[PDB]
Amino acid sequence: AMSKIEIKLSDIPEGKNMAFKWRGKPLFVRHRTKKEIDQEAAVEVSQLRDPQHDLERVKKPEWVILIGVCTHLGCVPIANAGDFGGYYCPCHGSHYDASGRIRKGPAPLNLEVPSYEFTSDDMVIVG
Ligand code: FES
Repeated sequence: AMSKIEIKLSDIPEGKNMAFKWRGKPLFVRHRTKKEIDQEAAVEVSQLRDPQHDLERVKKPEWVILIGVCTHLGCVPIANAGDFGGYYCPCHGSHYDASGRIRKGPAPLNLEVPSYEFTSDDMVIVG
């Protein structure tokens, strides 16, 4: 079983972005704090290059799950870097927020949100 990955949530503490390998690429499972959740909720969406509310990019507010591949040219976004406390792609300087939305730099789109579901309070199944 490699098409779907099952991740134990209790292993990822608040504030941590945990990376896994899925379908040959990085997969990020990040436990967000109340502060991060509220900050993403405060974003004025009409000004975004790729407009989406934070709540249509996550199922549970305290968890953001993203494909760790920069939408510009494919490099790997670095967690807790950049001007928006989200991610930073060093290849050409794209800055993403904690929702994975593109906020500064050349990338054209928000980081991809894969298909996933929570099977219980402790597990999330991606794919
Ligand atoms: S590949 Fe990420 S900014 Fe260019």
